[PDB]
This record gives sequence, C-alpha cells and structure tokens, in this order.
Amino acid sequence: EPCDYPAQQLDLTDWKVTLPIGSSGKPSEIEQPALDTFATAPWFQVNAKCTGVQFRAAVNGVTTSGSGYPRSELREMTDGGEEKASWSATSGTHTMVFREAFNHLPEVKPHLVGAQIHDGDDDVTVFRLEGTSLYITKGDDTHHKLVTSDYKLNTVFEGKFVVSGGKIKVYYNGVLQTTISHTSSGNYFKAGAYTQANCSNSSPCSSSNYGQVSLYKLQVTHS
Repeated sequence: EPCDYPAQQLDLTDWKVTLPIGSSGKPSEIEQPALDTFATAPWFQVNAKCTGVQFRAAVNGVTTSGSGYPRSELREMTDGGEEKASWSATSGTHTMVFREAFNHLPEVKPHLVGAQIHDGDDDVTVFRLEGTSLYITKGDDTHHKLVTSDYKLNTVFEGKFVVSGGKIKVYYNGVLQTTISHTSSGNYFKAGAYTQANCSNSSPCSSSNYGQVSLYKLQVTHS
C-alpha cells in the first residue's frame, strides 16, 4: 500500500510478533498468515511517515505471568512463518542485518533492547540502549561492549549479527564491535522494542511511559 500494515514495509513472512497487550500475564502474539494484515496502534504499526515499522512497549505493558519486561518484538520463524526458527552456532552461517532507530525511552531506567540473538535458555547478545549509551551485550553482562556513548534518539543505524564457527560477530554501521564465543544451538533472532523497565522500577505506571524502536530494514539469511 504500503502504509497500512507493518507487513507492507518489511518481509514478515518468517516472523511472528509478541505484543505488550493481552490478558493478564499472557502477551498476545500474532502469527502468519494473519500477521500479513495485522496492525495495532501504537504498539505495532507502520510509522506515520510510512517508511518503517513502529514498535512500542510501555512500562505497564503485559508481560509473561505478570512479572518481567514488556515488548512489541518480532521472533524469528521459518518455513513460511509456520514454525519457530532454531539454528546452530557451530554449523552454517546465520546472518541478520537490520536498520533501526531508538525513538523513545522509559523514565527513570531509560533502558531498551532493539535486536537480539536468543537461544533455548536466554538472551545471548543484544543491542541495548541506556540513555545515550548503546551497548552490545554478552549474556548477563549488559555493558559487554560500548558501541557509543553518543547515540542520539531517532538516528538510524545498521546492525548485523553473523554467526558461524562457534563465534558471533556483531557489527554497527559496518564496523566490527565484538566477537563472542558461542557454541550452543537452538538460536534465533529477534528485533523490535523490548523495554527494560516496568512499574516496579519506572514511574509513572502509564502507557505514556515507554520505549519505542522503528525498524526500517530486516533481513535474515542462513546457509
């Protein structure tokens, strides 16, 4: 159209989306083929400028069980988006190239995750913004590698994860930021707005207190 559905801005065929709305402790998820014509403002919609996808998750958003952090985020799928993606870090070459911008941060604890590699146990490495400091994490180390302490909101950057030979190479605007040793399988990509704050550590407890990310390009390949 291509301004009516996020699926018109990015190829969401091999993805599903998890939202910050839903019943108590049960974040709603939308899978293909319904995802092809799905939108829910302001959490998951084409942005006003019709150039990308807006992902927003407020601190009072619905979270698993009721405890945890809210998100409006894509989860990698495969086979026409029919099943969950799961790949090896020691076999094959797995790449995700994305272009995004962090647009808004929650109050008090201005932390927001915009892309990640996750496995069967937890997050492996993610692009995490804290204020104006953008980091590439490593497991529980939220400050593994500082990309820049001068990240300006709404600035589009290109991130890339390349996994092969038991190593994860992470790039920011074409420059290698860090290489992380990782040999477990069951990995998958994610991209969107995963707000690292809830009503227990951020006030006010309102939908107007949120993290937001805009995704302009999203490409995943496996060989």
